[PDB]
Amino acid sequence: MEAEQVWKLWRRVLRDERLQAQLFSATDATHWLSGFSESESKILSVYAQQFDRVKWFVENYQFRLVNSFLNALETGAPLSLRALLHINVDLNAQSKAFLRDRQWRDYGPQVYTYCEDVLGFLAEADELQGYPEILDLMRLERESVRLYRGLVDPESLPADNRYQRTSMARLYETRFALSGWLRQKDQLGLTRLPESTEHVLIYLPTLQARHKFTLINAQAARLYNCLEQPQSAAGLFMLINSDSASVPGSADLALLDRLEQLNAIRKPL
Amino acid sequence: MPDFVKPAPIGVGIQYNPEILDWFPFEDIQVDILEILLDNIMAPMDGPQIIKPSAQAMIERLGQKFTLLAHSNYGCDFGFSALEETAAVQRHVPLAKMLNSPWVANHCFYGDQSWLDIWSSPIQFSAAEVARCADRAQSLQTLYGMPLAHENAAYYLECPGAEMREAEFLARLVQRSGTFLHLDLHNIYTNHLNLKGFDLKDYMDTLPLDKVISVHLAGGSWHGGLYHDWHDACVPEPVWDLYEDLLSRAQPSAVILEYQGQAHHAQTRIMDASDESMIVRDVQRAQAIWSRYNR
Ligand SMILES: [Fe+3]
Ligand SMILES: [Fe+3]
Ligand SMILES: [Fe+3]
Repeated sequence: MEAEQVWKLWRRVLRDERLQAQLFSATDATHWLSGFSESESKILSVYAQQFDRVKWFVENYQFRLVNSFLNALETGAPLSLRALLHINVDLNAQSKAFLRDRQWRDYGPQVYTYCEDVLGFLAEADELQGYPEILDLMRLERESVRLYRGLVDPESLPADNRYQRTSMARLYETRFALSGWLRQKDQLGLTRLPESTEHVLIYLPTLQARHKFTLINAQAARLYNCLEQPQSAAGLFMLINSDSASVPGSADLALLDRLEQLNAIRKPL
Repeated sequence: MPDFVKPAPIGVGIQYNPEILDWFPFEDIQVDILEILLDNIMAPMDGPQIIKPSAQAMIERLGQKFTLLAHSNYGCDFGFSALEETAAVQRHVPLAKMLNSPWVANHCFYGDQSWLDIWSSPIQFSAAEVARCADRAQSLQTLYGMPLAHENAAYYLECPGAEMREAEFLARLVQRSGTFLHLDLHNIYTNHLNLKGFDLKDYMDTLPLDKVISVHLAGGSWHGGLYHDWHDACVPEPVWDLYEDLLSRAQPSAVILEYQGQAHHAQTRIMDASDESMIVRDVQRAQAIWSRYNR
């Protein structure tokens, strides 16, 4: 009985709750399905006695995973969590619903990957379809998760002759004026927001600090959206999407100076 | 550094598990040392950060006033995944180095790139698992740069395929790897009541007590027969007997007191906190016993 085989067995039992109904209800030797492999059934036959402890090893695994659904929310989307707790959603009823679709998956230390799948799951829940302002706030939080995850092993671009867009900052074009909730976090999910698009820039001051939110002009959003690929050897001023063929100063240069301070772009040094 | 030795006796301390709850009843200056759960302060592995930036300022406040120990939970140290891939070397090893911790404890379970599946799975007591886990513990200690102790575990069923007892397993494990031991006395007391034939006396005689670096004194409860090791009840007297008995046979380096999680810690538990002196009088008793056997 190798230790690696008794672990693979329980990893299969904890993720398949159909197998849990067979083991708990039927304690007789051959009543539990002999579809368990011959090597598996030998390990189950050791647990023939003290099956109550097995029913206690589960639930504990499920109670911890349901609570981990809240940690992944507090880690990746603390504002979305505070808004959802204010509108009184049964996150326990949603933790069980989300984990069952994933076969009770143990995300482990992959908390941002956990949170990104959680925010995508809640974006389709019928309970949240009536709160578009929170649905907008969750997408903003989902970009914060993609900011951290994009910095694990990013493509290191050397400083050269063209304006480069750094990976320590992302941009989100909102649907509502989410600044009202960011400036007044006591109103998270409680008050009402207008339907005016904003340009919030999720960025990081240092690589070992909490990410920040800040608003930029539509012009600054044009400077950032035209740097998807670093085609910017003075062509950035030519790249106003044919709306303008002008190369300006101060009007456009001061915006690029602020974007570098926010670690959003890299100037040609 | 090439081979680590037991640090000098450093004193008694508290676990510092309740972040907001324990600093308010902080008493005098006699604590000197507290523990730090490395899992609470670690940042996600799918991100670029090692420590939670909120916990970065808290460690600065306490690293100056008190010595802060390391504790490795949910680290997947003794799993089957590659050691380089585990959360131990990726987050827990730099965290203990960032904390300037003298040594680091580590629970004795199983973990493969997943947390919350660690508990209720003691390592298979077999010479095959002794050789495998000692190779990992000896290499993991090299990366820590500090002594690595293993906390004894309390459970309800030993892993299927056990070829020896827990005391023989831990003795053969630290002898081959050269690591140390972290003696949780309430886990020893729990295994005595809830396991068929757990010789409490043979367990103490079999362990290399000169490998015990740290000691843990905690208290759990049970009512009807279901769950235990809640880490909440007052330190029971049979555990106090082991604390006085251990200090007469070996010389540890520190002793910490575990207590409950602030919310639940199990499927059904309580969170009321009006018996703060129940902990203060426990730290007073364990601190006076240390001076009775003080070197
Ligand atoms: Fe522990
Ligand atoms: Fe302990
Ligand atoms: Fe314990």
